[PDB]
Amino acid sequence: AQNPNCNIMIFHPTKEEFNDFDKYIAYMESQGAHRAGLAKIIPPKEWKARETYDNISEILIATPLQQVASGRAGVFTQYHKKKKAMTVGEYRHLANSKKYQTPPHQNFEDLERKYWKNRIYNSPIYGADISGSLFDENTKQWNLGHLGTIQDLLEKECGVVIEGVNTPYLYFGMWKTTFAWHTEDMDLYSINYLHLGEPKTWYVVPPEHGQRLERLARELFPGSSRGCGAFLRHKVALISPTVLKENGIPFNRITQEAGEFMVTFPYGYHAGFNHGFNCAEAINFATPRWIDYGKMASQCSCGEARVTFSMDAFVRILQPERYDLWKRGQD
Ligand SMILES: O=C(O)CNC(=O)C(=O)O
Ligand SMILES: [Mg+2]
Ligand code: NI
Ligand SMILES: [Zn+2]
Repeated sequence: AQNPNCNIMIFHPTKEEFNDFDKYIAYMESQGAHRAGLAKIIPPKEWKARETYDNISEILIATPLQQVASGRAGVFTQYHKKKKAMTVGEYRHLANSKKYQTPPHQNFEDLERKYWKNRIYNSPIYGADISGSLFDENTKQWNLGHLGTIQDLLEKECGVVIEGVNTPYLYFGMWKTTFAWHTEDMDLYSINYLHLGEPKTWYVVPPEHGQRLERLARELFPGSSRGCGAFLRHKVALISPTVLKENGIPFNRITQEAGEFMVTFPYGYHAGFNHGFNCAEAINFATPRWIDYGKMASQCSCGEARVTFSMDAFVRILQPERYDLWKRGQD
């Protein structure tokens, strides 16, 4: 069995290997990359996502989100408070202001320490989930707006044409902006490209051990757990690496830098934080191997999760027994 310890693997495809996305995902899996839940892909040196980032300041962040924490430094939830619209150029200035800028630090490890010690005492503002792309239309390899759609994959595997579209999203971050522990909708893959700026630190639980994280989370967030049997779908809970290690939960960590891709694999729980002002693009995708995960994915039906239009068909076709309850939670 490849990668039996479930370590995060880092890949350096050549330009030739970068031409066929699906083939390279399958290659990574043949080497056991999915067992970690997360992989890094460093593009060939010949590749670029676009020519420059000099002309992005007028992009609008219609609803920046202030991420307010409740709990203790290693075990907390966050809610999102909506803020007034602002442009990327305004957000970038905000991120670099004294209130929000990255502190002095020695290295990624020192900054990690500072994040877990101090995050709860501040409320950073995140421009998340903005539909759009920063890939040049002429970038033909690993362009996250030109991947094969999940609706086409489900049709190719199962024979049923479904409605829905699959487009990318932009994330504009600042120091301490935080992504809570989650798997993807319908336990899909995700791919995330860090276009510019400061790094993103990731934590990940192997898919084979996801239920260990879920059991701990029920213990640590007992009011949330009562409310919903899949409350990690709410995407509000944070647990630090120190607390995970105290509770024997298998996990790994890695820092992504600008110009690097990360892929999250089906049922790979992940969480993390941004080091400073940055912009990432991400999108969900599927492969044949996903289908069995999709059919078994847990679902939130309490109302909290609320998701995209295009999830409906995935539940309806893959999980017909669950669909009526889930749809009620949608409405
Ligand atoms: O970058 C972010 O804030 C969160 N990203 C992801 O969870 C992802 O790409 O799957
Ligand atoms: Mg612009
Ligand atoms: Ni994710
Ligand atoms: Zn729920």
